Amino acid sequence: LSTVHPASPPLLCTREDVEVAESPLRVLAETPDSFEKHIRSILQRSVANPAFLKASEKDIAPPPEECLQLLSRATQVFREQYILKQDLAKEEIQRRVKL
Amino acid sequence: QLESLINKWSLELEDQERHFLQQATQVNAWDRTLI
Amino acid sequence: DPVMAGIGEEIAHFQKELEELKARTSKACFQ
Repeated sequence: LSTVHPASPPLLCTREDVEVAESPLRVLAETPDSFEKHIRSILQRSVANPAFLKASEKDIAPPPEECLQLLSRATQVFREQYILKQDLAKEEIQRRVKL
Repeated sequence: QLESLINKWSLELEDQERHFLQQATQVNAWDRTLI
Repeated sequence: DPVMAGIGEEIAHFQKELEELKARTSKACFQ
């Protein structure tokens, strides 16, 4: 990444709407990135799985138990840091497109 | 072997992350048009 | 071996969750 991104403010969409004459969206025209940056905030990872070097054609085969814990560590990080945030981004785009 | 499933599932989730960003770019264009 | 079986069933479950995620994203016709 070309930039060290700090973490964004907490979720600009815990708003209840109020009608008098004007659209609540006028404030979101002032910055061209506004909604895409809110989705890019919801997608912001705080743990990831490292890229693993392949095992060699001279390595010892590990115990199955190490391989189960390495798998569960990896699938937990995918469930908590990717899948959950992508369904939250989907509900946000569903709410925005409806409005 | 397991390494080559985990490294693959990372890239196949970062691909869906890139799809959700482009969907947000497309909504932003209709958002302004309706303002 | 049962550890070598549970590893197979989580690999089958998690890739099913990833394909049912892709099948929940590709059906999101936002227009």
